[PDB]
Amino acid sequence: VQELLQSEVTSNNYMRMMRRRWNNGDVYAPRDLSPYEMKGRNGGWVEAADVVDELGFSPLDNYRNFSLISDYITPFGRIRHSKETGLKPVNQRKIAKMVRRAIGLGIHPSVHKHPEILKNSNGRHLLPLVVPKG
Amino acid sequence: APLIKMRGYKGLAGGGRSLEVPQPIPARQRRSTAFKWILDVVNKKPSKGSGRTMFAHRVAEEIVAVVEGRSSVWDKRMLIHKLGTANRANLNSPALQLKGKRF
Amino acid sequence: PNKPIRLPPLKQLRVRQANKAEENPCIAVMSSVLACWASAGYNSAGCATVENALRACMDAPKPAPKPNNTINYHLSRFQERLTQGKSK
Amino acid sequence: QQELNIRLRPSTGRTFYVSGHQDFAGALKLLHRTVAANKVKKDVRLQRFHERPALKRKRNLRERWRARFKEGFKAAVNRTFELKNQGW
Amino acid sequence: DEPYHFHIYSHKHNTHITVTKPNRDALISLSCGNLGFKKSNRKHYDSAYQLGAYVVDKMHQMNLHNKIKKMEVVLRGFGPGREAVIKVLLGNEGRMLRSSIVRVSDATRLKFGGTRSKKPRRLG
RNA sequence: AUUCUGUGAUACCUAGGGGACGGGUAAAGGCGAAGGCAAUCUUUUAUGUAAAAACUGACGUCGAAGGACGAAGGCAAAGGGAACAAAAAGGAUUAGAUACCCCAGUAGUCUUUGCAGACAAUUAUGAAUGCCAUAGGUUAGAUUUUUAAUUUAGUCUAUAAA
Ligand SMILES: [K+]
Ligand SMILES: [K+]
Ligand SMILES: [K+]
Ligand SMILES: [K+]
Ligand SMILES: [K+]
Ligand SMILES: [Mg+2]
Ligand SMILES: [Mg+2]
Ligand SMILES: [Mg+2]
Ligand SMILES: [Mg+2]
Ligand SMILES: [Mg+2]
Ligand SMILES: [Mg+2]
Ligand SMILES: [Mg+2]
Ligand SMILES: [Mg+2]
Ligand SMILES: [Mg+2]
Ligand SMILES: [Mg+2]
Ligand SMILES: [Mg+2]
Ligand SMILES: [Mg+2]
Ligand SMILES: [Mg+2]
Ligand SMILES: [Mg+2]
Ligand SMILES: [Mg+2]
Ligand SMILES: [Mg+2]
Ligand SMILES: [Mg+2]
Repeated sequence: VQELLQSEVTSNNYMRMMRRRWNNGDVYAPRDLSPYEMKGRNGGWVEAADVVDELGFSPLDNYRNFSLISDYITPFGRIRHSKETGLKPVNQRKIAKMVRRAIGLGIHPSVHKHPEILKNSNGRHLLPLVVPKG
Repeated sequence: APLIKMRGYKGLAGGGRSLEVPQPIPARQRRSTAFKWILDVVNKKPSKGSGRTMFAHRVAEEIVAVVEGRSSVWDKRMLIHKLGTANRANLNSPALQLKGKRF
Repeated sequence: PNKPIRLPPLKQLRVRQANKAEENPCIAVMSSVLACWASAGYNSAGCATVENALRACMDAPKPAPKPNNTINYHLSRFQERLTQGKSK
Repeated sequence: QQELNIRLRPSTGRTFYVSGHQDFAGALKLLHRTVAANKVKKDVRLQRFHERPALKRKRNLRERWRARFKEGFKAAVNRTFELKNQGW
Repeated sequence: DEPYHFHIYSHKHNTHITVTKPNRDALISLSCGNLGFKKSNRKHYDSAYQLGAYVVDKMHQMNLHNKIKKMEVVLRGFGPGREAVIKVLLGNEGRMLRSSIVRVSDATRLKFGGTRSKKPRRLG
C-alpha cells in the first residue's frame, strides 16, 4: 500500500507548481496554462490600495492597539517601508508616528512584537524563558 | 596524484601577501605532478650497483614503495592537501571579489 | 510607493554582461571534497566517493558556450523612445 | 508564563523555531533571510565608526539615486521586451 | 523548562563558543586561542571550524549528547566563525546534537543611537 | 608592539546606578529669514499652502544705519562626565615620521547664564515685481463622470524659443 503514499507526494508536488488560485467566473485561455503564466513573474504581493483610507481610521487615535503596532513593524521591531505597507506618504507618516508613540510611551516593545502576541503565535511552548537562578 | 593545485593572487591577502586558492587539475596534470615527485625522490637516492639497469631499477623500487604506502611522496600529497583544506574559504574572499569595485 | 523613474539621457543604454557568466560547475564539487577532508580526514574512506566525483569533472568535456544575447541591440533601438534622450 | 517569565530581549525577536515542516537547516535559511531583510549586517558596519550628519546625508543621496536609476533601468529593459514581443 | 544554549560569538579577529545550562551558566567557554592559535591565526575560517569541532567533541566527552534534550543556537556577530561553526553542527560532527536543536536565535548587538563610535580611519 | 588578565579577564548571566545619544520609518520628502531643524507625551509660539465666501481699500516692494538672530570651535562661571576626542605622552611604520595606523588620554563636545560674530554662513547665483513654449516625475491640497483627469502653490529632471 506504500505505493499509494508516494502518489500523494507526487500529487502535492505539482499542486505547488500551479501558482494560481482559480475562482468562479475567472476567464482563462489556452495561454493561461503555460509555464510563462504559471511561473508568476510577479515577485511582489503588492497591496491593492491604501488601507488607512479604505478602513477610514486615524492611526494616532488607535495607538493603544497592540496588534496594530505589531502589524506595521518587522519581527525585529523596525517600522515597515512604504513598499510593504502600500500606503501614501501622508498615511505612512501617520502609521509611523503611531508606532513611535506607542514605543515612546513605553506600552509596546521596540525590538520585537508585544509579549502577549508572542504567546499566541506559533512556538508558544518554545518561547525564551527566564530561569530564576537563585 | 593530488586532486588540487594552489594558485596565488598577487597582493590580495594583506601587506603584500598573496591569496592562495585551491583548484582542481585534470588527469594529465595529476599524473604529471605525481610521477615528477617520484623522479625527484629517485634522483636524490645514492647509487647502488652498475650496468644499464641502475636508473630503471631505482625508479621501479620507488614505484613499489608508493603502492606499499612507505614512500616519501605520500607526505608531499598530504602536504598539498592540507593547504587546500586550510584555504577552502578563500574561494569567496572579499579581495577576490573587490578588485576594482571600490572606486 | 512611486513608479520607476524615466532615465535621463545616457550615452548608451546597455547591460554590461549580456550573457550570464556562469561559474565552473566543478568548483562546487571541490568544495565538497575539501569539506570531507576537514571532517573525516584526508586518508579516510568516507571521502572516497566525493573524490571519484571530482575526478569525474575534469574527464568530462567542457560544455560549449551559448549564442550571444541580442538584448543590447534592442536596448539601443528604444533608447530615445524609452528615456529622456541620448547624450552626445 | 505564569510560572516562568518570558525573556524579552532583542534576540527574542530574532528567533526562529524548529517544527515538523521546518528542520534546523530550514530555520537557518529563514533566519538568514530575515536577518538580511532587516539589514542587521549593514548596521553593524555603519555603527563601527561615526559618520557626521553631512556625510550621512550625502552618502544617502548617492545610494538613493543609484537605487532609482537601477529600478528605472530594469523597467526600461523589461519594457523593451514588451515591445519586442508585440513585434515593434 | 528552557533548553541549553550554544552561543557562537564571531567577529573579524576571533570567535567564541559558549555552551551554557538552562540558567545560562557556562559549561564550555572556549575560543580560537584555546586551540593554540596565536595573534593573527584566530581570524581564519579554518581555525573557527576546528574550534567548533573541538567544542562538539568536548561535549561528547562530558556526555552532553545524552543529557541535552533541547538546545538553542544563538548567533552573534558576522565574522568567519558564523558560517564555519554552523557547518560543524550541520555537518557530520553535530550528528548527535542536530536532533536536539529547537531554536535558532540571533543576538547581534545594535545601538539605536548610543554612544559615539571611533572616528573613521584614513588607511589609503 | 605598547596594553588587559590568575587581585580570575574575554565569553555567558542575575541585580542595581550613571551619562549622553536617537534604529527602522526615509523620499528627487518637509519646515524656518537665514544659522539650521529627525525617538516620545503634555504645554507653548510667528509665518506659509488649498477652496470658497465675506471684509479693509494701495494700507505695497527694496532698504544705508541702529537693533535682533547667527554653525562649529573658543573665552568666563557653576554642573555633568558614559562615550568620543585637540593637547600631552607611549608603541609601531619609515632613509627619517611632527604625521597617516595602534594602546591609552586632558580640554572640549552635553546642562544653565553671559561674552564672542569670523564660515565653501553656497544655489560659488541679494531681495522683489511683470512676462515667455513644452514634456516626464515628485510634495501638500482642491474639484470632478474621485477610474483618471483638471487645477492652485512648491520642488526636481530633460528640452524649445532664446
Ligand atoms: K578564551
Ligand atoms: K545649511
Ligand atoms: K580613545
Ligand atoms: K608617535
Ligand atoms: K511640476
Ligand atoms: Mg649503452
Ligand atoms: Mg583613535
Ligand atoms: Mg599609505
Ligand atoms: Mg568576576
Ligand atoms: Mg539616560
Ligand atoms: Mg531615524
Ligand atoms: Mg515654506
Ligand atoms: Mg520687506
Ligand atoms: Mg543693517
Ligand atoms: Mg557657539
Ligand atoms: Mg561652549
Ligand atoms: Mg569650565
Ligand atoms: Mg550645541
Ligand atoms: Mg551676541
Ligand atoms: Mg554652514
Ligand atoms: Mg538684502
Ligand atoms: Mg525639497
